[PDB]
Amino acid sequence: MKYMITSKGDEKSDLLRLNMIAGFGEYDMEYDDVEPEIVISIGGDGTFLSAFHQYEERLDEIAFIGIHTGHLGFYADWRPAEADKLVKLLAKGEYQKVSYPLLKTTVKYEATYLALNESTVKSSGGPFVVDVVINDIHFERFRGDGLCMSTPSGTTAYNKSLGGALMHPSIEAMQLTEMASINNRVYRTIGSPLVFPKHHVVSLQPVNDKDFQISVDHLSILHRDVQEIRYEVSAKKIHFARFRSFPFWRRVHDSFIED
Amino acid sequence: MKYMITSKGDEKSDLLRLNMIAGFGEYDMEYDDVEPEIVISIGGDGTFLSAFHQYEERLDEIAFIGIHTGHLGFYADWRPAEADKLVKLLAKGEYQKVSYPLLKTTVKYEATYLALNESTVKSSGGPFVVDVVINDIHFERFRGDGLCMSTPSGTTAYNKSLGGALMHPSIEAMQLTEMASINNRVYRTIGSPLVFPKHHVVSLQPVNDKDFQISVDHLSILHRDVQEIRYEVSAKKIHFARFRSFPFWRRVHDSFIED
Amino acid sequence: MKYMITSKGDEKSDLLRLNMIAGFGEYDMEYDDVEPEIVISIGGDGTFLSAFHQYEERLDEIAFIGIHTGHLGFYADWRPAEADKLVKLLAKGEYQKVSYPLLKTTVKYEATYLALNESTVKSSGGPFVVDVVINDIHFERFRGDGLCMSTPSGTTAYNKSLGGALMHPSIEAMQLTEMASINNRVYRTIGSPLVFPKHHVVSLQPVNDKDFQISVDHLSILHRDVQEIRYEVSAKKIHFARFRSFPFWRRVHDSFIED
Amino acid sequence: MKYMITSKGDEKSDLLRLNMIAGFGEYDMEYDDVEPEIVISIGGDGTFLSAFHQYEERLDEIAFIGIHTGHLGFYADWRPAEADKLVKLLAKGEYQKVSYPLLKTTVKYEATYLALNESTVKSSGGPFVVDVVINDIHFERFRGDGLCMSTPSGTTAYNKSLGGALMHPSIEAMQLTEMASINNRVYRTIGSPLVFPKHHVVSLQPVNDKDFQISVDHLSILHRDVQEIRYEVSAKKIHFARFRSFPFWRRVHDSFIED
Ligand SMILES: CN(CC#Cc1nc2c(N)ncnc2n1[C@@H]1O[C@H](CO)[C@@H](O)[C@H]1O)C[C@H]1O[C@@H](n2cnc3c(N)ncnc32)[C@H](O)[C@@H]1O
Ligand SMILES: CN(CC#Cc1nc2c(N)ncnc2n1[C@@H]1O[C@H](CO)[C@@H](O)[C@H]1O)C[C@H]1O[C@@H](n2cnc3c(N)ncnc32)[C@H](O)[C@@H]1O
Ligand SMILES: CN(CC#Cc1nc2c(N)ncnc2n1[C@@H]1O[C@H](CO)[C@@H](O)[C@H]1O)C[C@H]1O[C@@H](n2cnc3c(N)ncnc32)[C@H](O)[C@@H]1O
Ligand SMILES: CN(CC#Cc1nc2c(N)ncnc2n1[C@@H]1O[C@H](CO)[C@@H](O)[C@H]1O)C[C@H]1O[C@@H](n2cnc3c(N)ncnc32)[C@H](O)[C@@H]1O
Repeated sequence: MKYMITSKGDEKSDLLRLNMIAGFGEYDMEYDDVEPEIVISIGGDGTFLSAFHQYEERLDEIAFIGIHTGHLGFYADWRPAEADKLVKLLAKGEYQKVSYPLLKTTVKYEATYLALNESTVKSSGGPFVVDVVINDIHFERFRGDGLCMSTPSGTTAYNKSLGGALMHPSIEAMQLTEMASINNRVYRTIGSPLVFPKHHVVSLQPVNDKDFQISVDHLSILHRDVQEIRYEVSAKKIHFARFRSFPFWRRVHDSFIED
Repeated sequence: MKYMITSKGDEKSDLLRLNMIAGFGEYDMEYDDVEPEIVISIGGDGTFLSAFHQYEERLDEIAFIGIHTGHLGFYADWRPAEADKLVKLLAKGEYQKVSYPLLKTTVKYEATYLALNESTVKSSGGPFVVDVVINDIHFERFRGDGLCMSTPSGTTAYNKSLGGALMHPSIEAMQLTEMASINNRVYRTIGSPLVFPKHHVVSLQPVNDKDFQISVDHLSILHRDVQEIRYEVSAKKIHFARFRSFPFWRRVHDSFIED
Repeated sequence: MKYMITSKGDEKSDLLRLNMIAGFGEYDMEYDDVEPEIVISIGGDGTFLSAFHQYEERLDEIAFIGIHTGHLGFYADWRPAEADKLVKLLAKGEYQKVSYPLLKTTVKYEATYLALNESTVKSSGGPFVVDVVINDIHFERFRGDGLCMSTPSGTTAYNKSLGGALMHPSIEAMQLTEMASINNRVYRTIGSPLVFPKHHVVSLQPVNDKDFQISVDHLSILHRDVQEIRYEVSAKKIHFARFRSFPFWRRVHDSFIED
Repeated sequence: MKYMITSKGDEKSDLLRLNMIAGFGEYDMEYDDVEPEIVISIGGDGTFLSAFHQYEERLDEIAFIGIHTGHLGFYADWRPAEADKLVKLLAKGEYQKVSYPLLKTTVKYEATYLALNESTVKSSGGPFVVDVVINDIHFERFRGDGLCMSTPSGTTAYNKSLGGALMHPSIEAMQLTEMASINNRVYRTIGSPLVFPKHHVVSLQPVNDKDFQISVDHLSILHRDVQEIRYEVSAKKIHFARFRSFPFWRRVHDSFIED
């Protein structure tokens, strides 16, 4: 079927990509990087994140597969030595598809973004102060370095370093964590991470400065004259092609405990 | 309809209970503490926790209501001055019912328990060492003070003090948090809180000592010759009688930010 | 004696400053903002921080006094209504002097800085990776948002929001805290805050990118072609003019617990 | 000189102890476990902790040496294969002595205790509530699982698992850390670890229940009718016999980062 392969760009990944293309030539597989039905990422989690955003407008028609030649490879569930077995199983097809929830970010002044890991907000230089509104209800005034809204699969990423909880991706939710919040007699935040279900809307509203540095996964953009930053669980989902059992908690164990 | 009222036992609660019973006498409401359809708790969260466990074998036939004369009152959404308005609205009925997930705890040597807040495990004196098995997969060996498995509505309770995240109760899940885990070159745990969906089973298995102090909400029991402690989201749910809008996040805001 | 008064610049502080100058005119007090022996700061902790850096080259000849018209005022131990009593006590003199330790920061490419609160390091855009060398011994490779080295009196400031401990200022030391460190199977940091005594030298050395954003208290400067960032307890100390008992732990209690 | 050797009691330690005694027989070294000038501990940190408390009334006349046959061995700076080299260097003598600060705990109803790692307080069953008084000044009312007061060398032990900072042992100080404190609209603690210098006195005073479980390093004792628990840096110090350079931060690196 229609497929494409992205590469980290280094020697090991560029070479591995060519061998898989040569192997796919022995089957009824057409290379097409415009409308691929299967996107193969060869590299690290950053490479996989690039492949996702490269095709984030055809997520309902694409199944992703990660091969890690990098260092950690959380979204990758294939080693380079297993590449030929992956080519054959992919050709036969009839695999299983697994879907992870995604995060929608809306910035009004309006631009929308889609995240696989998380979306964070910081100030453009001065102090960061925003009012946190949950479902039109004012919840807190946050003063600190910033805030991080994570997907379930993103909870093992930036969310984890901020003290957030690790969520199983079958839970359609988003998690808000704090970055170095000020808490004294005058300033007060919840402190704890917050896990929101589907259809809950978290809105960040400026207090004084209206310029923020907003990141969505890898890319980070300076936004000016911001009136509102809106977070919610996206209706879109990323789809993985799973050819064997690799449970999320074993993936967590192998990445943080021992492998 | 059939109802009963439990009281913290102090003067303000005992007196308030009598006035509500007298007010219910003016309607078609029968007092029955054997098969009540509505259980009213007058006191704090501990009193409400006692009322829940007093009727934990008729949860599918009971709607709970909390009136706080105590200090914090997280499960209570009524002030004592609103008691007469609650009597009338309760008599007319046709309110809305809201369900929160519960935690099932199984201790094999077999006894099962039901928690509204959380269930924790500690050692009976010596060091606490357990293997954490998730869905038959060994995830980690925990060494520390203990572990805490919380319900969604329990995340604002002991779970919060342990650094856990606050979850909305519409999310059918349980959250495992650590108590002072040892982490060095030799010993290693995930550190982060873990949020598990329905049908996931977390099993604690002893390494040396087999005696543990197991708590379920308020009650704490010493268990001997323990072979396994099993956690999972219960199939049973607690039902609340809601007569107005009191969102969970506003309940959180009023309890931790300001009220 | 020779004195000067700095002001937050708002109406309440500008007016209060003029009244104190008028009151000092009734004594043998000469206003001199070139070589003052007593520097009075009227405003918040940011105003006091500005006054300190304005005279950081005459710290051995200056005693500082803080009057808070702002919001929190941690370095201030005088309310505006007590200003006239402060003028009289200051004129009579013979007060007690109290010294807090300071932090020295050296940036080699060489520039040195002096901090009253803390000095932090972040990346200039890309990922932040530095080797942490303690007394010429390689301790760890840090990957994350950045690092924060705090003075004792600065431990209640940025250091506190990063999970650091609060130290009494009689302890000549500095405290290093982490900002969102990456910790997995591959990357590993100590996690815990580190408290270093006098004459211990903490050195940050770049791994790839050599451009860092270095902050010293309020000011934040972009440094290019950095070869080393060096932290150590300074030999210089800030001196306060104390006219009554205001213990550090009561100052902490009033700022975070209740006042 | 006069010496004694304590052993973990297992086969490897019991055998290693006999070989060192046989080696010491070739020098002018007299075995004496009543008034030893040098105490050698063969085992883990628990064995070393037992040796310290076994001779805590002759600390000014004893230098300690740790040999680790156990798992981690933080207070040990000798491997079993280096035992013969240790015997020779010990016989020649003229080594360097290094002193670490200790913690004094006073329990009034009066009994005093000496700690090398830490002293902790928990409740005897019910909820733990104590008023924290610092230098006769009421600082906070603590509600939670308990409190932990650590020595400098103990900061890498229980103190570390509670989020406390790691302090260099040249700093004569003690560090108080919290165990799962309750913090809401009504209950409030500092949250942060507190580092106290010499001559500062931290006093815990009961609010309702007067029975506490008090631990000093390994031993844990139930105390009844407690009126006050008093913490302060002890005037006594533990002395180590150091035969080479093993800096504290390298000891920390080897125990937590990699070795
Ligand atoms: C460019 N990065 C690609 C990625 C990823 C990644 N995704 C996961 C994941 N889902 N689960 C587990 N590990 C993951 N990694 C792994 O992140 C580690 C370093 O990035 C590598 O080990 C990846 O293998 C962007 C990511 O940088 C993260 N980040 C940004 N600052 C961070 C910070 N201070 N602390 C923690 N994360 C941070 C942030 O999540 C951002 O999206
Ligand atoms: C007897 N207690 C009744 C309750 C409750 C309660 N439930 C909630 C909730 N769901 N959300 C928000 N607050 C809650 N409280 C509020 O807990 C506070 C003190 O107990 C009061 O302010 C209650 O009002 C049992 C509970 O003690 C808790 N606990 C046990 N040690 C705890 C600890 N070290 N730290 C934190 N919690 C602890 C534990 O949860 C146990 O179930
Ligand atoms: C411009 N600021 C002036 C100051 C100060 C100050 N010093 C103390 C202190 N010693 N003890 C107790 N409170 C203090 N404040 C109080 O800080 C609060 C907000 O700044 C106000 O309530 C001050 O009253 C610079 C300071 O911003 C701090 N900062 C920068 N980001 C921070 C962050 N994310 N989290 C926490 N602190 C941060 C950082 O320390 C920096 O030096
Ligand atoms: C019986 N123990 C002997 C000791 C020690 C020890 N001392 C240090 C040290 N100074 N620095 C670094 N590691 C150390 N260990 C190492 O502690 C680890 C396990 O005990 C082993 O790896 C030791 O090698 C008593 C100690 O148990 C500790 N403890 C009690 N519960 C604890 C907890 N939940 N979390 C953390 N510590 C705890 C507590 O400190 C108590 O004194």
